Amino acid sequence: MKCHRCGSDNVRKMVDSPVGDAWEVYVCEKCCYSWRSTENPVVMEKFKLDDNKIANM
Amino acid sequence: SDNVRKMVDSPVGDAWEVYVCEKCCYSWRSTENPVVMEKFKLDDNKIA
Amino acid sequence: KVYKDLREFLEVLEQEGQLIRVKEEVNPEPDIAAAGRAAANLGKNQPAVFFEKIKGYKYSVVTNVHGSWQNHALMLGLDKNTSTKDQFYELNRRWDKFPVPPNVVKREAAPCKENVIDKDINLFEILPLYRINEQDGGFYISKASVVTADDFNKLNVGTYRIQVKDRDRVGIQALAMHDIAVQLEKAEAENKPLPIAITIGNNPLVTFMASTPVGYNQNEYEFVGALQDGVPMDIVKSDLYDHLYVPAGSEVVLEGHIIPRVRTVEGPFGEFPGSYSGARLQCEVKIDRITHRTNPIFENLYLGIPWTEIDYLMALNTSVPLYKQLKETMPEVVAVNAMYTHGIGVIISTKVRYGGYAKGVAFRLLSTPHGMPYSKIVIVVDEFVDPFNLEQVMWALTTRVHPGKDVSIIENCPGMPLDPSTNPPGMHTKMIIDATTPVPPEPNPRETQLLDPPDGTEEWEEKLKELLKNQ
Amino acid sequence: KVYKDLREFLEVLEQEGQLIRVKEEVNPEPDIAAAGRAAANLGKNQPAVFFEKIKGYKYSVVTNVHGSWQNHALMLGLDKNTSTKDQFYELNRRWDKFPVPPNVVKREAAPCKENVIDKDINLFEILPLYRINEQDGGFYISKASVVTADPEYPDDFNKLNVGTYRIQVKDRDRVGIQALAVQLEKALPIAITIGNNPLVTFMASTPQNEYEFVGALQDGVPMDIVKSDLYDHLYVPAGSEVVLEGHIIPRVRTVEGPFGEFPGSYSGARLQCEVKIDRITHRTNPIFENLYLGIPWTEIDYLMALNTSVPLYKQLKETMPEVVAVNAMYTHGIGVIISTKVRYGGYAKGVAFRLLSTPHGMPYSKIVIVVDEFVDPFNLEQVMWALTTRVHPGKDVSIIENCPGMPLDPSTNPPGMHTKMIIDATTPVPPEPNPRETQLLDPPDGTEEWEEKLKELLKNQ
Amino acid sequence: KVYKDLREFLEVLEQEGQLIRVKEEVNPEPDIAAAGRAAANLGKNQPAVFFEKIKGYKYSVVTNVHGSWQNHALMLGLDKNTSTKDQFYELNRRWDKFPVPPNVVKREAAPCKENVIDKDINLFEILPLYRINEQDGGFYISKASVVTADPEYPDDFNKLNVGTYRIQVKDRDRVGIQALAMIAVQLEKAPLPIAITIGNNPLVTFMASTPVGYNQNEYEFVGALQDGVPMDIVKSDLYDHLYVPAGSEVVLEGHIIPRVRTVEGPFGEFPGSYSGARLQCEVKIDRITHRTNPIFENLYLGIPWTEIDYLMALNTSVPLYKQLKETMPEVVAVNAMYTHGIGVIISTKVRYGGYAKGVAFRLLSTPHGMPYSKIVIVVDEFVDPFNLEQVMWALTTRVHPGKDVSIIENCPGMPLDPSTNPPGMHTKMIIDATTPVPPEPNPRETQLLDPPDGTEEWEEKLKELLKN
Ligand code: NA
Ligand code: NA
Ligand code: NA
Ligand SMILES: [Zn+2]
Ligand SMILES: [Zn+2]
Repeated sequence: MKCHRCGSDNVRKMVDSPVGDAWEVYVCEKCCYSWRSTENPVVMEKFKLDDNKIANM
Repeated sequence: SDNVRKMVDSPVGDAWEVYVCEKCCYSWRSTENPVVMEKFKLDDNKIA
Repeated sequence: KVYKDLREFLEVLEQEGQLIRVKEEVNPEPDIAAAGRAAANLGKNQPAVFFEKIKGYKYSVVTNVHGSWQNHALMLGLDKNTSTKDQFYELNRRWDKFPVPPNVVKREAAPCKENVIDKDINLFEILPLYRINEQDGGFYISKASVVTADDFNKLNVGTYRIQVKDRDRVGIQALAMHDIAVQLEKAEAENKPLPIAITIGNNPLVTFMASTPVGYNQNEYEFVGALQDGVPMDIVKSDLYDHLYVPAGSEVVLEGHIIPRVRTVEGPFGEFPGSYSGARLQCEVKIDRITHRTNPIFENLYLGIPWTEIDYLMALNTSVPLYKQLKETMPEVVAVNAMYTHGIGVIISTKVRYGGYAKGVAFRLLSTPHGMPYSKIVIVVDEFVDPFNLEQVMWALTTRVHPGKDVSIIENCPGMPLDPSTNPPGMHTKMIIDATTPVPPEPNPRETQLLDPPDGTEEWEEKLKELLKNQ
Repeated sequence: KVYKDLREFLEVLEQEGQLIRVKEEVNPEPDIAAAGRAAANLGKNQPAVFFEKIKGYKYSVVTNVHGSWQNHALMLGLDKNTSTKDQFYELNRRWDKFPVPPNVVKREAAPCKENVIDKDINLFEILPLYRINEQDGGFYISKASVVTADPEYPDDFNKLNVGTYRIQVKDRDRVGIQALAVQLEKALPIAITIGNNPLVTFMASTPQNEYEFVGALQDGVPMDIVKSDLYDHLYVPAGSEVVLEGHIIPRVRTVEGPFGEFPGSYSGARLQCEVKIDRITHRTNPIFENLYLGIPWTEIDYLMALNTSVPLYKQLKETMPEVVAVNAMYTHGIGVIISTKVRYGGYAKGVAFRLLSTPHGMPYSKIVIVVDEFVDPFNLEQVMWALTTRVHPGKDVSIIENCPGMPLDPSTNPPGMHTKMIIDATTPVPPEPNPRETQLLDPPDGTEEWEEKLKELLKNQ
Repeated sequence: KVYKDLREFLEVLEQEGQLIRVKEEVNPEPDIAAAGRAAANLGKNQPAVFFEKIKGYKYSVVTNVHGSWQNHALMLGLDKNTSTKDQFYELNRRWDKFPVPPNVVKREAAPCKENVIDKDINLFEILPLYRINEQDGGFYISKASVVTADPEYPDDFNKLNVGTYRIQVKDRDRVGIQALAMIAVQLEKAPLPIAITIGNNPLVTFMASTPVGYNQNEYEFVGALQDGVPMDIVKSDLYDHLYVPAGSEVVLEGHIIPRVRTVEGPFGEFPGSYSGARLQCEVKIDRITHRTNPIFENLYLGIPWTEIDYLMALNTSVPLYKQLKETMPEVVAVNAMYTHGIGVIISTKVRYGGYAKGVAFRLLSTPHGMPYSKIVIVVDEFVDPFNLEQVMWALTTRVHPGKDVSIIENCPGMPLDPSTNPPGMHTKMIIDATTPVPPEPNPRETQLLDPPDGTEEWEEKLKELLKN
């Protein structure tokens, strides 16, 4: 599993769904992007991040 | 560039030959003394 | 009407047909966001939407609480069909009416202390967090009142977007908090934390006060007492920090602190002009304790292309103080409508003392602390025109505006980057539009006599409203 | 979704909470006029006001029948909360459904033809006449549909002309009418119907003007008409509350007015024509449907809004398919808001130019705002958003002098000439450079389905 | 008048003293282009120039076929000295006529199928290709009619599309083309077949050059220009859905190469400047059909005026006039002959005060006038918009620059206009040079010197006495 915004492999599971086994929340340690297991995030080309772009911030 | 080719030879008679570059598609006749003005000449950077 | 918490206000909305209850379980994304957008799209009388069950979560969500003129009027304790102009007048009457200090209550009397979480802090175990817009950087808390400071009456309360970074960590733009702007240097220079409180699910007027433009210096609990026509509000000391006081009725209270010398990607997120913001490095807050009411309600806000809820939260909040500033120096001004994109568009209704005076009123607005960098389009109409009735303003534009002389364009004026059409960025080319009737010594190409309303019109307005209340 | 008279529409209004009944007795002045003004002043959901008892009169009055978008939606047979844009689209759809000739019915079947007065005509014994505005020259019939034959084909009820004109009462059986508003040289019969089906009044206030058009407006359902009692070439709606059959008195000009006009001012008093009422035909217990007009918006604005916008939209769409909608609802189209797709850089100004060269847009339209395809041109809050975020006044605002104008605009100088203003409130498109491009907060997936679901839940709660 | 092919028109031009034959052998590179430029430079009665012998080439070349008002008049079958205004009204008459569908003939009857080259396809064995301008990126085909089908209704030979496209010779059987200027809605989802016809009846080229905004690029339109007489077409030798003129000198069947972009350019364009060298599409030539002794009909273009300007003048003026006329019957004439319509002069009666600016607005919202027309001058109904000194009189006596000159920014522009800033965007300029009409006030009324009675009769009489 890789980050949908910066492509990093450093993805950590944030939390499990408090009730039941419905979903999980994943977060990238490199760029702070988070998303849910049940959603299919497609990041717009203009919103993707790169090391060259994070360095500029 | 160096990658040129002979596209055509003159029909009736042997009066000229048409040569062409394979990188920018520029062509010219053998009987021409062409001078590609500086604003027109191109390099690999501009093609990209 | 006075509200001690969010729950009584939701009750009032439900009794008035201004709240829809969603009983079937819904998914966090995109059901809640889509329902907020649809509620905003219903036209008029837009209701708040209450989600009773969200898959995977234990508690409830309410959205679009402020997203209508009906909900706004009910927030002010008036009949839900009170006109926008009349709501503006009520707000102006209450704006400076009373200096009233909030009453401090014991911890045992604050419903926001009913439950305490001290060690294994997990925001997802309390708030049903979801993604508000498709390209947001994460799950956001978009309608929180943040409290920052040794006095509980020199406290600053404001709204800031709160991006969830972890079960215990969150993001914030401390650059937009002056009280934190000064203390952040001294805190980060000693790696000493900076205390902070995040309140969720408040009495509507507290959220309103937290949204008031920071320049007007009305973001204190005392102003809430002013808005309630002199009735104070109850506050309780924070559990962990003795100088931070939070509303007693808040659904959820997040006591925490800014982590020193930490900066990370925050965003993108929606902003009131209707577009995504950029991702920028900002501050992070660790949550040390969570106090909440039994069965907490997550009051969250959707924002998209205007108009959505935030537009109502800012509309008269921007209009009233602009009107007070204009009125102080120019008594002819009747009303000021600055409800369009945080006052980028402004419609002033005024009496024209003499020829050309309308452009003078526009100049005064363009020299106020807020209108000078923000207001880009300023329309001036006659005193009998309702500047909150856009049909009437269109009538004034069509019958009184001569574009050869009544439309003035001025380059190289103070601007604001939030306007994407600026060129150069951050600079404004202002546009003044004089839509008032010519007054001497201005020549009038064709004088006309307006159809003044018949006698007894106001009495009949009240009568017809009473007759409609019986249906 | 089709009405045969005014009473069925009134009952629809009442069942939908859009009609107030004033049971108490009211005085003719200024209570009826002031109540019309107040009803208009309610801003949203404005209902029609029905007075059951007016002092000194025997019958009842109804006002502000069209004075709301809820009333407008119910007139078209739609849900009362249908948006203005959706009403625009529905009206545009029905606009071109030409083959719907009206049905002619017998005299015994016309509710119009129940009671007849052929001697000692007295208008005041049927219509509770009152003064609409203070400086009016007299009592006025401000919402009548006037039927006259066309001189090109006098005896052809398929070529008649129906319209609305202010009718001033000069005597118990004599009224005043605006002459110049062909056969008036050679010689004149005329019919004045009051209390009609709302779509009939809609057709009458549209600059086509036949009963066939009402049939089209009813989605192909034809309306019923009847021959006049004294004039075989004049036909009136069969469900009319009151019908005045009369004629124009030749070589007679009397002072008429002043009276209010839709730009919000009194007109002057001018020499106009007089009509003599030869016969009155009416339903039992008739209802005087009359209209208030003052500073906009009032009922007449709803009578003029969408039947001005739709023709302009069709004309623009013929050559410019990218046009999504036209909002020409402000003072008979002096202000227009066009929602369009921008094919390439600068296209918005081209759309504005096309509108400014149409038969109606050229002399009338003074302020033309152009917005993007996703912006609702009928939602002025969205238009304000477009102006505030998209308009750079240095490049997007064009002021053109020496252009066609219209005298009805008091601010024109020279009078009857315009200085046009075009405001391009669209987002830049290549090859126009963008000072900084932004990604719009596109609506979440499933928004429309959720609109439907929320409406359904609200209706059941 | 009707022409079955280019040779018929060349015969008419020759018998009218409008064609020059160059018997002496000439060189390809300098001579042909210089002769085109010289013929244009003659300024009046410019003839078509026919080169019989070219160094190293078997076949012949013809240029400046359309290059004068005399050649233009002869193309329409009028007297070769007919005025430009009279030619405008003649073309306006013919534009209305019913478009007769083209006549389909069999392969054995088409002169353009006399010879077929299918194996050793080499463009140089037939067309004497040369260099039109010194800085041109190669040898160019500048006056070809390209035939393409439209995939909306692709099996209808009455729905075919014929255009004029810059063709850069790249190889023996490969050329270049600007696909984005044609081949767009059908290319993304893709080879695409193409036919390239050289040496056609002048009305065929005229139709293929009509601005695309009018949708007049069909064979049936030629039937209107020939006064109800259809033209003859044949099926393509390789593609059963493509049809080419029956009497074309040379026909090039081929297709657009998928996923291939090559540097095309530069090429001198009608504004008198070189175009840029951009990445464009390539076309493989698969089969050549041609007439015996084919004549390469090629066009020179430089600083206006040259043949391209005559090919475009009334071709642009008449459709603009008709579009205006549909809703504005007061319009008398439109002269849009200047740089493909960047400058336009409209003559009209003013219905009421301000009407002139309304006519300008209508022009600025037509499909062609909206992106192209930058300077729009409106003149009264008696001013001849083709007489530029009369237009100058109207400007000097009628234009008050304080109110009659309107500058509108952020308007649709034309990329080949070199002064555009930002490039591709226009700041339109409307100039009202009409006399004020009520309700507009007139600062001083004047009584114009109306022409004396009998002026037209005396025009005819003076012409007759001149002929002796
Ligand atoms: Na003024
Ligand atoms: Na623009
Ligand atoms: Na003029
Ligand atoms: Zn990442
Ligand atoms: Zn090369």
